[PDB]
Amino acid sequence: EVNSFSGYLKLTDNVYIKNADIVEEAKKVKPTVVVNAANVYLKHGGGVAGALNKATNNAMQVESDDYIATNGPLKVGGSCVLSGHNLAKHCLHVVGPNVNKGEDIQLLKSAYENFNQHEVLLAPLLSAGIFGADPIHSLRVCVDTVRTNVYLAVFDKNLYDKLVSSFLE
Ligand SMILES: CC(C)[C@H](Nc1ncnc2[nH]c(Br)cc12)c1ccc2c(c1)S(=O)(=O)CCC2
Repeated sequence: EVNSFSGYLKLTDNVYIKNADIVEEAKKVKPTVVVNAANVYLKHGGGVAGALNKATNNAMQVESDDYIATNGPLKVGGSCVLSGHNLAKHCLHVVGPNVNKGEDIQLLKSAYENFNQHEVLLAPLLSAGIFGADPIHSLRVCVDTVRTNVYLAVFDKNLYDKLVSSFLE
C-alpha cells in the first residue's frame, strides 16, 4: 500500500513526526515523495543525503550528477524533483541553508515552501544536524509553512522528545 505511515504522532492537521531513520521509513512506507536534505551540487557525501544515496546503491548520485551537468546547481532554498529509485516514486532534493557555512536562516522558509508542490511527503528536519540551524526553530518553520501532508522522520530519540515537548508547550 502507498503512503503506509505507522507510529507517527500527529502535531497539526498536516504535520506528523516519528523517531525513525528516514531510510528505514522510505523502505517500510513506500512514499510517493521522499525529501533529501541536499546541497546545491547534489553531492550526497554524508548524513541524510549520503544515507539515502547508499540505500539506492549510488544510483541517486549518478542521476544527480547528470541533472547538474545539464541544469547547473540549485540555489539555497530551492529544489528539484528526480527519481525516488527503490525508496519512493520521486525524490524532492531540497537545499536548506547551512548556517555553519554562513547561509541565511531566513531561507529555511523558502526551503520548506518547496514541500507545498507535493500532496504527501516523507521528510527530514531541514537544516538540522551539521547544517547548524536550531532544530526547534526548524520544526516551527515547517509547521507554519507546509500546508500539504508531511511526515517527519527524526533519527534521534533525545531530539524527538525535545521537539514534541517544545510543540506541546
Ligand atoms: C538531526 C538528525 C538526528 C537528523 N538525522 C537523520 N534524520 C533522519 N533520518 C536519518 N537517517 C540517518 Br543515517 C540520519 C538521519 C538530521 C536532520 C537533518 C539534517 C541532518 C541530520 S545532517 O546532519 O545530515 C545535515 C542535513 C540536515
